[PDB]
Amino acid sequence: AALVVDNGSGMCKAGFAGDDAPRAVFPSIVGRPRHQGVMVGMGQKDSYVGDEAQSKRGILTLKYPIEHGIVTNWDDMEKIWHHTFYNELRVAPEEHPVLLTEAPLNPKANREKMTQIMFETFNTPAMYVAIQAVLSLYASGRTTGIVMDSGDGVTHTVPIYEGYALPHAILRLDLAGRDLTDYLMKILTERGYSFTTTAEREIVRDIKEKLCYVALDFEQEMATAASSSSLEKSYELPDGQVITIGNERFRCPEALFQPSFLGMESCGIHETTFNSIMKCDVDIRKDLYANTVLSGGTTMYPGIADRMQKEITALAPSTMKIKIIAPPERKYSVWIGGSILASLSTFQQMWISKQEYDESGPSIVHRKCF
Amino acid sequence: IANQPVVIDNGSGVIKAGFAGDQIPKYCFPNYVGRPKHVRVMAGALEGDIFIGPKAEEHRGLLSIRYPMEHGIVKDWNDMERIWQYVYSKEQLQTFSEEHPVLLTEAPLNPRKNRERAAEVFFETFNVPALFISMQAVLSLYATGRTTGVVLDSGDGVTHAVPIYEGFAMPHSIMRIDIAGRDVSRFLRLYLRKEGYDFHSSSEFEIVKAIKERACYLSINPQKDETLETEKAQYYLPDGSTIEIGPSRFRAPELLFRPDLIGEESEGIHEVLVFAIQKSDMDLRRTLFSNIVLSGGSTLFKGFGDRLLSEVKKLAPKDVKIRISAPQERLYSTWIGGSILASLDTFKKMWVSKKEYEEDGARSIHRKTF
Amino acid sequence: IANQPVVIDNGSGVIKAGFAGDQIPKYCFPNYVGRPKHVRVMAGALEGDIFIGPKAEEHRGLLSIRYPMEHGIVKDWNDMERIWQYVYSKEQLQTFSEEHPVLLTEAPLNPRKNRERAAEVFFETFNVPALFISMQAVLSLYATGRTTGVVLDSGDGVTHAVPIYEGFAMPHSIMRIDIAGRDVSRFLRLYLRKEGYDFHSSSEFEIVKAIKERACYLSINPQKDETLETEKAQYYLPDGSTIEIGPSRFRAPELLFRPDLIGEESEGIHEVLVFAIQKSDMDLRRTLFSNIVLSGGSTLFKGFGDRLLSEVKKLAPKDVKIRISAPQERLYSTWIGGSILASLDTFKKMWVSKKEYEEDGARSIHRKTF
Amino acid sequence: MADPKYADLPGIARNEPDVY
Ligand SMILES: Nc1ncnc2c1ncn2[C@@H]1O[C@H](COP(=O)(O)OP(=O)(O)OP(=O)(O)O)[C@@H](O)[C@H]1O
Ligand SMILES: Nc1ncnc2c1ncn2[C@@H]1O[C@H](COP(=O)(O)OP(=O)(O)O)[C@@H](O)[C@H]1O
Ligand SMILES: Nc1ncnc2c1ncn2[C@@H]1O[C@H](COP(=O)(O)OP(=O)(O)O)[C@@H](O)[C@H]1O
Repeated sequence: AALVVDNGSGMCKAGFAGDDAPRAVFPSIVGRPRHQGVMVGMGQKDSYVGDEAQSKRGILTLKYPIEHGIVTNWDDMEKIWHHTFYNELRVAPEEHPVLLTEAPLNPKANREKMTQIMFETFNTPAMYVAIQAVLSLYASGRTTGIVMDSGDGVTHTVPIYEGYALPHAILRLDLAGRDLTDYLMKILTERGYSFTTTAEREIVRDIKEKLCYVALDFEQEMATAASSSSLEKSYELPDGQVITIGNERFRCPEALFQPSFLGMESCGIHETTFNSIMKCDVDIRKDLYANTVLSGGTTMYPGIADRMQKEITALAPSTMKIKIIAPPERKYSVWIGGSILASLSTFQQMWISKQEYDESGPSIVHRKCF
Repeated sequence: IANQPVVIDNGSGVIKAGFAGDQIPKYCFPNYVGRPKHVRVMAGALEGDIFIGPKAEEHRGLLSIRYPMEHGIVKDWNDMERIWQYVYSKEQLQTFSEEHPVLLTEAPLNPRKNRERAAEVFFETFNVPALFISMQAVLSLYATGRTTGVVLDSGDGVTHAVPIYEGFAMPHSIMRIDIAGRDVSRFLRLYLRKEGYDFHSSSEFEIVKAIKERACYLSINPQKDETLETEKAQYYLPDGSTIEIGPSRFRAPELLFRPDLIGEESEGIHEVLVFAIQKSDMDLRRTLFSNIVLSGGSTLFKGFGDRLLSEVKKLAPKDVKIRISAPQERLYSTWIGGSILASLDTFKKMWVSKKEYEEDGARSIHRKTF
Repeated sequence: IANQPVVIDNGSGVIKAGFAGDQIPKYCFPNYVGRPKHVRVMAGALEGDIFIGPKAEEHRGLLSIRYPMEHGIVKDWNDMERIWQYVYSKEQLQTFSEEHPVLLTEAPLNPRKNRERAAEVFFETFNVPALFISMQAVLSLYATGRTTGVVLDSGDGVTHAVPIYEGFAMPHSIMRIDIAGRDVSRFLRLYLRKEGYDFHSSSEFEIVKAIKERACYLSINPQKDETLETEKAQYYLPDGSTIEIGPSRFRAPELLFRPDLIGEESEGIHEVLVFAIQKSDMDLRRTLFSNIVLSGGSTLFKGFGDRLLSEVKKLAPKDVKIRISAPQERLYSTWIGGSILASLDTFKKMWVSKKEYEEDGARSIHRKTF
Repeated sequence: MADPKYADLPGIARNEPDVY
């Protein structure tokens, strides 16, 4: 009946309500070609979208519409929604209701503009905007627990206890997968593997997904890298060329735990989660320590849950029992939560309608959200 | 309609409940209504929006707690109606208000308007067959089995001393103060902020009570303890962060003896006990000195009775046998005597029936109590 | 050794210094320690690597600013020692610490450990002959010339109302809340991210303070301003890029009156002013209402004094003469009174001498301040 | 007996010694 559409900054995920996993999965990209006066043969698309842009990557200027969970170009975001509904899902938006997701502490105008596009342009019967962390917690099954959500757009934390979100203890963070990908691309240039153009941005992203892992101890990993060359793995590109890097596997995702490398002057993901828990009430800290949930693609590095356990225990008192909930399906946890929320019978009375939107306007969504 | 009557022992700190002819109250829980601070975004949360008893004790951090009674005087009448409804409801008693007669309790010399409005609640909103209101001192002596006795009690709200002699309560010898356990806990909180560790929220306030219950003692000589340097004992929170209490643990209960510390010139516990014996007649004084009974929670401090003896030795006439008695069950002494009073056959004569209340009104309730 | 004594008006936001008997403090600079983010490659650069005062204000963007003092409680003691050393150095005062006595200032109901550590710094690291710690309320009344009146103050750290009647400060009626200018500036930043124009860096944080100082106002009726739609007035940043502020300008300083917005159940300024008057004895209340003195920078919002009076009219008893007075120099109120107090001949009796500290220790400082 | 709060070793009472 209802459609769930997790508009992620990287991978735009979408499908149906009451499902195990999403059908439509693709990178939210809109590649426009090299505009030269020379002609093109047997016709082509003026602006590609999704997997088509990824396939024909070499030529196209890959521009993401969402930057840090914030929609910059709205015409680009409108084309991706259109690509999700008609091409991938093969179903009109007028029949099915549409669950959407944004990160917490976003601009207030973005929900209003997102909702305006759904009702005016797409003619949706009913829509809703949920917090990503709230859905990630709902996919995991627990009512209680903090959610250290981390995608390519935005890392953020939302502490919740017994089905009561703590909006003032929320802490949004500028560090994310895209900033890690840019950092890996820079340190690759330092060892003679220069990647400037946006076509190579996806190759270094794919290198980041495969090889990189979180260090248990950074100074120890740096010492072993200088001594031995067993850690130095090789990755072959789409092209037959193959490259080898030693230091850059553990050093790339260390930027999460040490933002000083990127030049952000912010708290690391390990202590940002701690600072979120300390901002909550003193009586409900034990359960937040016990249920330290992870979600998103930036939590898919091997050994990240072990590093979070080391750092949070180091920050917190010795008496506390720290525990990180790190499921196998944490990459697609936000969408799974939306599918379970859409499947419930209580959610049928929580939708916005066309008549309610015509009466109120875009400002009705802020009341419905939280 | 003479079913097994209910014994509701009221009080600002704790509210004891149960049936007549029992050894100990089965239903003891703290007297406050808890309502959630935060927003409930996620479904499957703690329903009701009003938390009383063990749910409120379990989920403190969510709830903005507020005490309905201050100094044995209910300020918020809607909150006490909800608590008395919760007492009767299926979560505690599992019985109707229509079946059983009610035994209510109040501190002496309280506002008569509050006693009238209490009766109005039990007769109109609840449909009670018969109500009876009684004193704390008379009930404490019922539990011990005595008739002669000065009852120095110290609850959360009120401290007072009613001198009874062979079943003759002297109303004009009653000495009362509005300085008690809550003010000592509030005074301890103020000291802890001066030490360093700040507590401000209402859920966060009950941690200070738990510190006061556990780690506090009364020094026999306070000037000697001042001149000496303390050891600074530790305490663990529900969070796990350690707190060095210091001299605030011994200086906190000095509010009971020196009420000039809070900045409110009253008599004090020891002076109230002496003044109650002095205001009574000449021949009754020596019997009243021999029978001094203790009750309430703020008599449970370490070295309380030892210091209360020494203060009586300082004030009272020389070469007189002082005996400050104090049963094992001091906290439930008032409830036990009510259960004993309810079980006796004379109880039927003392109460105010619903028919008598409908005919006369408040005047009949004022006549039957005294 | 009785030289012209130094006044050091301590504060979280701003620190003000000079000598006794002066009309206005000559040396007003912000209380923080800027340290450079970027690496210094080229020679002939800014030397020292620890920036305090006008150099730090001039070169914001280079320096990672961090405040040592939060809520009148120094966390980073090494930074405050460097600030006090910078005050005494040739860049500001051009004097030795050994010659002059010191008048330090602190907020009421602070941690006593900070007061001892403050004294240790002045007596041992600096070699001060005599030190004296005083309250902000008592000094503000010295500046005006009065003895009676409540002193409502609101700087960057603390908001506290001290009722003083004819040279008698009542310590048990001193109300305090940690909801001052810094929390308002932090709440304004969070609102500007909701508007769209996000700020994250520490040098970039002081732009929000400049926005808070310039373009903000406290409305009389907040519900009426919520129903009406704002005009979205502009403000130009130090760069040049314009910012449409919107409803974030007026709802930001509402935090001072409504502390539930940030997520911390406290009194608020208007409740603290009433509560301080109500905690005092009956006969002094009407004189305390007639004499209300404002102070600090967070009382300088547009329509603040008008809102304070409306809130006092709502809470306080009817038909009572309310009068909220203030000095012309509200920021320099506490320093001028200290300079007056220092120049008095009695000041010699009040202070803690170096010899007295070496003999007794912390006890003599706790005996002389209060 | 059953219930949360009790005091162990205070004694029932504190009494002054009886002289002749
Ligand atoms: N196996 C992996 N290891 C490390 N990083 C990964 C891995 N897979 C994906 N990523 C990173 O995470 C991103 C995947 O996005 P994700 O599935 O978290 O949803 P999203 O588009 O970030 O939306 P949201 O912000 O709602 O999570 C990629 O852009 C990539 O940089
Ligand atoms: N062991 C203890 N030591 C010190 N104080 C206690 C102890 N137990 C309870 N109290 C205090 O006494 C209060 C409970 O006393 P109680 O007689 O039940 O008051 P009331 O009957 O007026 O509700 C609590 O609020 C608590 O602060
Ligand atoms: N005109 C103004 N309007 C609003 N806020 C101001 C204004 N001027 C200063 N402030 C705020 O108040 C603070 C100054 O108050 P002050 O009492 O000097 O603080 P401190 O606690 O450091 O002594 C500044 O840090 C600033 O944030």
